[PDB]
Amino acid sequence: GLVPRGSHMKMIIAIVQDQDSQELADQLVKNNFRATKLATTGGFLRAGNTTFLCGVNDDRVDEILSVINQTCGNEVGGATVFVMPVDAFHQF
Amino acid sequence: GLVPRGSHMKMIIAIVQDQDSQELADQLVKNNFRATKLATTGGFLRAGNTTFLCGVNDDRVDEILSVINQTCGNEVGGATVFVMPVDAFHQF
Amino acid sequence: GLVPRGSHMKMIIAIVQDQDSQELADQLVKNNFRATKLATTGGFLRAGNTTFLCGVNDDRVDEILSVINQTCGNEVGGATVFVMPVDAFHQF
Ligand SMILES: Nc1ncnc2c1ncn2[C@@H]1O[C@@H]2COP(=O)(O)O[C@H]3[C@@H](O)[C@H](n4cnc5c(N)ncnc54)O[C@@H]3COP(=O)(O)O[C@H]2[C@H]1O
Ligand SMILES: Nc1ncnc2c1ncn2[C@@H]1O[C@@H]2COP(=O)(O)O[C@H]3[C@@H](O)[C@H](n4cnc5c(N)ncnc54)O[C@@H]3COP(=O)(O)O[C@H]2[C@H]1O
Ligand SMILES: Nc1ncnc2c1ncn2[C@@H]1O[C@@H]2COP(=O)(O)O[C@H]3[C@@H](O)[C@H](n4cnc5c(N)ncnc54)O[C@@H]3COP(=O)(O)O[C@H]2[C@H]1O
Ligand SMILES: [Ca+2]
Ligand SMILES: [Ca+2]
Ligand SMILES: [Ca+2]
Repeated sequence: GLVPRGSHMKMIIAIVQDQDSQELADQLVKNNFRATKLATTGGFLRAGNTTFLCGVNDDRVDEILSVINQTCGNEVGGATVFVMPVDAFHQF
Repeated sequence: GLVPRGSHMKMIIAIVQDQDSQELADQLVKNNFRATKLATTGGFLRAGNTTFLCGVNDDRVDEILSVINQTCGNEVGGATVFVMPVDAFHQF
Repeated sequence: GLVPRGSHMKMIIAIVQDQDSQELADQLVKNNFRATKLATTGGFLRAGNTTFLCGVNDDRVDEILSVINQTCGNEVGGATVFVMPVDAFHQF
């Protein structure tokens, strides 16, 4: 794919508050992470929030979790993050 | 992560009709499932539909499939569901 | 699930330019692929783009990558694609 032999990619799905999405996007950019943002809404409170999709090399997962924790995360705020396996990664 | 040693999380991606999204969200809440909703659109009919993202413990996958089937699912209606593996789950 | 014993599904997540989303949706339809579309936005340029979710049988992954490459993909344009494992696939 676009990944060198011997490494792996993960997919980060991070659900954060709308009021923090701006700060996270900027800090991901500063740190050379790529991201795609989704305007979403919560099942329980039924209010808008933001979901980021971040494809990242396995080697940098701790690093990106750290960024999410610093910029988002809690009485208020908070971030919910899933790390998911990726079979292949391509750019066309 | 946020998961006890010995268990695993799965990611449920459920594509349902807009007119059923309200009923599913309420029944997931009643049953202590967390969810994130995405306004989406179908590739074929090119009309709005709703996509839910639900992170759930492996032990409760049958339970949540049952909820989706009861609230959504078909001449009309219907639900399309993917169950996907999750490496880790965090809250910050 | 909805998958015959011995095969597997993959989840394709494809991020493409808005101006190409129409052409991809039509070519996926012609080729008997199902798809769900998400209006998204890029982390870096902060402009609208489109994310497709495509559940596909393992046997057809090369085929669908080929469609994405032909319709989207680059001085301009371009497509970013993740192939992800799927545990189960259901329709209700
Ligand atoms: N396992 C999971 N799978 C998929 N998406 C997830 C998820 N956990 C969280 N999300 C998303 O993160 C948002 C904030 O979750 P949080 O747990 O920090 O904060 C939650 C939580 O404190 C509480 N909450 C949610 N469901 C609850 C429940 N059944 N009982 C009591 N409190 C609940 O209300 C707040 C707002 O939740 P809301 O649904 O509106 O919005 C949630 C949801 O969109
Ligand atoms: N493998 C998959 N991967 C990713 N997303 C999936 C998917 N299967 C379904 N979805 C999503 O679920 C929606 C309803 O699918 P359903 O199969 O029940 O009902 C479908 C199906 O009955 C039919 N349909 C879709 N594609 C077809 C095709 N190539 N040939 C004949 N009928 C098709 O039109 C209805 C509307 O489909 P639409 O695309 O507008 O919207 C679809 C799509 O957004
Ligand atoms: N690993 C990944 N994980 C999750 N989503 C991904 C991703 N790679 C790309 N995407 C999505 O695809 C869109 C186009 O990416 P592309 O790499 O072809 O083209 C990129 C790339 O040429 C450049 N770019 C992005 N980040 C950069 C950075 N940190 N430094 C230099 N150039 C960057 O700006 C263009 C626009 O990127 P933008 O973020 O606005 O929008 C991106 C993003 O939404
Ligand atoms: Ca802010
Ligand atoms: Ca209804
Ligand atoms: Ca076009």
